[PDB]
This record gives sequence, structure tokens and C-alpha cells, in this order.
Amino acid sequence: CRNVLLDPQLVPGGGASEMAVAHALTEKSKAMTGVEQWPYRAVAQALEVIPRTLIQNCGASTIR
Amino acid sequence: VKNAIDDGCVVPGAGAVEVAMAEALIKHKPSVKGRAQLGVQAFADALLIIPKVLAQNSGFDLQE
Repeated sequence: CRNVLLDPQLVPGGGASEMAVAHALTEKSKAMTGVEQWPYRAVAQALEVIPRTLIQNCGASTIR
Repeated sequence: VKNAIDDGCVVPGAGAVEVAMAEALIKHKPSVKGRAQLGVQAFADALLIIPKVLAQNSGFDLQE
């Protein structure tokens, strides 16, 4: 109720948004070429592990 | 293929016969007396090892 008072806009997601942040970094990792991209792409790898773990409990080839 | 000229019946293998045996063995007791069906249960579960773990090695685990 504070959030819908804060933001009527809101995203979908079940951890899929965390992937969507993670892939948006990876595109800008390859777009903003230079010394910055190697820490900037490494933290993009850290985000996708969490919804991977949520579907790991669901149970499949979660890496695929 | 020496065996192929020997027989007349070439069968789809790789696990196709393996679960097909274990369906008939467990569900239909051949020797419905309970002493031998104990050995049937070990026998039909022996058949599962070839399709289940090579696919599990491939990434789609044994239960799927």
C-alpha cells in the first residue's frame, strides 16, 4: 500500500526482472567498450544466479 | 554389424526395450507368488540404469 502509493507503475516478475536487469547490463557491457566493462559485466553475472536458484528448487536443467 | 547379418530382427535400442520390459515385469507379476516377485522388483529396476543416467549425464536428469 505504500508502494502503490509510491509507484502506480510496477514491474512483473518472479526473479525474471532480475534477469532483465542482468541482460540489460550485458548489452551495455558490450556497448560501452573500455576498461569499465570487465567489472560491469561481472556483476551482471551475479544477478542471474538468484532466480536460477529459485527454479533450481523447482527442478530442471536450470543452467539450460 | 556381424550380429546384424546373424539375426533377422534389428531393434531400436538405447533404452527402448529397457523401460518396456520393466513395465511388464512390475505391473504384471509373472509368478504372482510373492517369493519370486521380490527378485522381479530387483530385476526390472536393474533395467532402468542405461537410459536414465546417460541422459542425466547429458543434462536432462534421470527423472525427466
